[PDB]
Amino acid sequence: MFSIIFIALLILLITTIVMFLASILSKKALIDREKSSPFECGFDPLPFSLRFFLITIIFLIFDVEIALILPMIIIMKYSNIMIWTITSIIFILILLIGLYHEWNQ
Amino acid sequence: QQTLPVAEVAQNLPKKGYSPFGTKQSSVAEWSLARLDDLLNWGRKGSIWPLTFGLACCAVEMMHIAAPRYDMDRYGVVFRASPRQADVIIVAGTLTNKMAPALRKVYDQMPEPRWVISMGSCANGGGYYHYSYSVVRGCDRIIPVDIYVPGCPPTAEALMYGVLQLQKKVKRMKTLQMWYRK
Amino acid sequence: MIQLMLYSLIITTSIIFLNMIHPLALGLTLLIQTIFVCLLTGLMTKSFWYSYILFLIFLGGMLVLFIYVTSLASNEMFNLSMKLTLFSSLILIFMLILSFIMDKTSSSLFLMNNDMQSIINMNSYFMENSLSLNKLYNFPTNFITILLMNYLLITLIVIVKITKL
Amino acid sequence: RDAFPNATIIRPADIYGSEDRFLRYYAHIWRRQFRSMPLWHKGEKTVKQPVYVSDVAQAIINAAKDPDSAGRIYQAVGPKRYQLSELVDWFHRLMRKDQKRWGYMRYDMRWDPTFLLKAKLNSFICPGTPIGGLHPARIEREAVTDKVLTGVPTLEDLGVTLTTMEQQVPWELRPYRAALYYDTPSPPKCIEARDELRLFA
Amino acid sequence: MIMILYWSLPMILFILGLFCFVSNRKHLLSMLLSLEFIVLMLFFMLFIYLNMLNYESYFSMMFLTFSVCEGALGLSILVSMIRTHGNDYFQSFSI
Amino acid sequence: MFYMEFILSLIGSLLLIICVLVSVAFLTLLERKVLGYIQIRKGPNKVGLMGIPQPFCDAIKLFTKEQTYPLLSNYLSYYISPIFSLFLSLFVWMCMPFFVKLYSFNLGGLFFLCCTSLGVYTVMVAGWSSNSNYALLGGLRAVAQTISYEVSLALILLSFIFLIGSYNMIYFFFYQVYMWFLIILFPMALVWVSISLAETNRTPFDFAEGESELVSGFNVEYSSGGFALIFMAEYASILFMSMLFCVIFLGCDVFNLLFYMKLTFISFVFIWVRGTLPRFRYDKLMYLAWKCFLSFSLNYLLFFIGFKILLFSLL
Ligand code: SF4
Repeated sequence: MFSIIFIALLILLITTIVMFLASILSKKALIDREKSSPFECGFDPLPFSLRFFLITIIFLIFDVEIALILPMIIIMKYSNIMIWTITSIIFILILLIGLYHEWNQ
Repeated sequence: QQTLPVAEVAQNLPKKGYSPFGTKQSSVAEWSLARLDDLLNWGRKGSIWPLTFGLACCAVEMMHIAAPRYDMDRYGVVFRASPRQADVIIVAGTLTNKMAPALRKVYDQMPEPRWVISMGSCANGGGYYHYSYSVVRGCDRIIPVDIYVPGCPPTAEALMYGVLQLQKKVKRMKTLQMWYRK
Repeated sequence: MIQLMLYSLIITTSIIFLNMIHPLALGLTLLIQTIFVCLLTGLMTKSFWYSYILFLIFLGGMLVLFIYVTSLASNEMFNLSMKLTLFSSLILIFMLILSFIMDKTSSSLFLMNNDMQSIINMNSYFMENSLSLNKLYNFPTNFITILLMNYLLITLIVIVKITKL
Repeated sequence: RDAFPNATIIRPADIYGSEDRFLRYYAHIWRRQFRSMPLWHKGEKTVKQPVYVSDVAQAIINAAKDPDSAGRIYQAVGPKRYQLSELVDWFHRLMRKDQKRWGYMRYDMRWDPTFLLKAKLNSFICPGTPIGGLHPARIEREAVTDKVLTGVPTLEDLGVTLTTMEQQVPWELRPYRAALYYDTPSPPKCIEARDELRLFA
Repeated sequence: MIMILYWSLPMILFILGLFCFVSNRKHLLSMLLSLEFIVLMLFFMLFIYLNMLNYESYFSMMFLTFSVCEGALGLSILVSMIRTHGNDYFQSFSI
Repeated sequence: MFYMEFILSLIGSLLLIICVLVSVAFLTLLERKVLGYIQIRKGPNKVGLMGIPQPFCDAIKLFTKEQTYPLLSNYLSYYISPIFSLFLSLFVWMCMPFFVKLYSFNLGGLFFLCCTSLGVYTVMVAGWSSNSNYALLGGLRAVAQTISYEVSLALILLSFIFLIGSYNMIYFFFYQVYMWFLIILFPMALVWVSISLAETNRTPFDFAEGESELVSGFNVEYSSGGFALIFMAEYASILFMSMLFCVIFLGCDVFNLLFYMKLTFISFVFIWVRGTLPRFRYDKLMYLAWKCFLSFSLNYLLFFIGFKILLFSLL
């Protein structure tokens, strides 16, 4: 993992050096009032959305749920088979029943 | 004009070469800046990205250089919708009085170097609505124009001839030599 | 040594987290703190499973809600100060040279890694991330993870009711 | 004037506007030093009378059209005198730098050799124009106060109405404003003749 | 001693995050972000505890599930005042 | 600990980064060329010889143009998105299955899910700091589709990990010594193509970063080097998805030249679906990511739970 830190810091250093040299190599012109303006098509110029927030919340709940589906590949050769099967079938079946119930309602 | 050279005369003429400056520079620093400017102009003329600015009928011919017969993509030319990512704006259509601040703002948000192609008689000189109450008399009063393509709907060979003339202008750009002489 | 570097980075990001006030900037400080916390909890452990779990759950899974809410909360940009950057760099170089002049054997953690264990340890040779995750899927502790999945579904039911949709 | 005898000499004091070397030079990051602007004698000693670029362009045209301006020196200065400290504080009030979380501080330039070392290194390493115009000639120009000469004509003799500073400058410094921290500006005080004589005593 | 050299830093940063949680110079979003900062420090200290034991590190995703549900609960409490208190309630320095 | 391991790991990682970047440039050339041949028209030509240095013409132009900003006062947050985007696109390649050892990633799928979970973060800072309503809309739409198929991608790769029995990417090689996984996982092949064109913004999932409904989603204010780094990061994501399709479904075959021929073929397939399909909608893409692909993921995960239990009794 210590080599991963060194190579990630080297990628970050190389990208910042490339962008700094690109900013030096960029052609410096006179800065303007209208050039700095945010682009709206043509003529010059959002509230909170709850639907996207519950999309993020559904993503979070399913992400923490996936983080419990993640370990059981390793445990299948090192656990009780009946307990592992009962928990896996119950886990994915309650997930499917909840998904279908939230679809129907 | 000049008479184009007869082949008896032109066989005695040497080859022009790629560089408009020539390789006969005196100083080694001047020669190095000349070749760096040649490489920079080759990179700039090797890919100009025009902006999707189609105001009126001329733009129906503008898509006809996108079309498979003429094929602008093998000239470095590919359309970009955002004005930041684009090099060129092709004024292809009729600039009106309500269209003037939109065109000026879109041109001002474009980053420099900025070459402008006026496509069609409404773009340069006003054209067929030159005496109208709500048509700007050419776009040269608002946006500074480098290439002016003449035809009312320019054929697409003539628009691409304007594109090649813009590429010859970009190849003739002198920046580092001017910096050495500034 | 690199554990002390992560100590210094967490101290520096925590004091700049205390200093700043812009909400997306605190969100950025949290997302760059979570990486160092993940690595530093990876230094004590046998294998990097729980650092990955904390990574997907906290940073990529949960804090994107915080980044979205703090992005739509603040209209303005960051006011970057070179004074705070210089102070953070000065305390960072001071704490790295303090870790240079300090014995790293006494400052290392007593928690055993996978290679810090005994060679005659039978359980370490079997399978990476096997015996630690075993009690999740065995009797009688499987009822907790069944209750956890039910808890996450019930959490979603709570969240739909309280936001009123 | 030795070569061309009938040559009109307009003498601008310091010209402000958009894309200038005055407001952009006092608006740049490279001019400041850790959110604090160094000024010579804290900006209190020097009194400057800046002029707009449209006013001096109208003065150039009014000298070109009217042929009584042959060989006459025209002092191109603004309507009112201001000292540099009040000008810089008014500029930072316009850019919303007056908030307490920004940490605006005005201090003496002669105590800070690091700023002059930075200006010399900026004049060294830049191949083209230096960034922000922080050459030492601009430093000595901001050190020199604007002195008008009596008996020598001013642009009001050329028939141009000089634009006041408070009308034009907030429009120039409107895009230069900082982002507001998550936690109208006052106009600056002009310096009269007797107050300038008291300050220079 | 053992407390001074080992696990002293999560205590200090936990008290710093607690003081950022309750200071009157901050706002509600800063309270929630400092709350997840002390969640991260709690994970750090809990993992230092759980790694004295060999194979009980599986509890780390239980506390993670509960505290992440707490964080989503706090965000959904805080954004439920958008349609009632307006969009300016995030800058409130007092409750 | 032996220092030539560190030296050769550093040399191999830097050589991988350099070859990935030049392959990104030639992938932009390949996409502009054969994407033209999707229609009747020709690809790039007339620059250099037969259009080969056209991406270098792009690189000289994009590194010279004026670095414009969405606002004039404070724009350091505008810089940090292409840096982290190219950093993640060059950092995700460290979990490639190398048979000669470069990094012993025993958990490579989790590393891939981590870098994909930062993809939402770099596109969110891309959207917000560009100060435009089009930029915020494109950033929110890209974050929406990428977290919508993040859960689906995690479940699909989680179903694939049940086949090899571990999280080690090189274990895809030993279970493909007799046949490829394209035979056994062909609906998973179509679903994985729909996944890999969703995390990386391509034409079938292009409501995030299209030129029709928005002018550009989050590259609208990015130009003159930042757009170059973003473009290189996105094409490196395309190259990574082509490699990851070629490891899981097609046999890993890391040494053989046929593996890299198949990687170029899956890049050709990515440009082939670039020219064919239209673009989905927001409502239909929420229908696709959370109902159809999620139901298929959980169902066929149940199928491999039953199959891995059935083979465990027989073996
Ligand atoms: S110049 Fe002619 S073809 Fe073009 S917009 Fe005008 S009328 Fe139409």
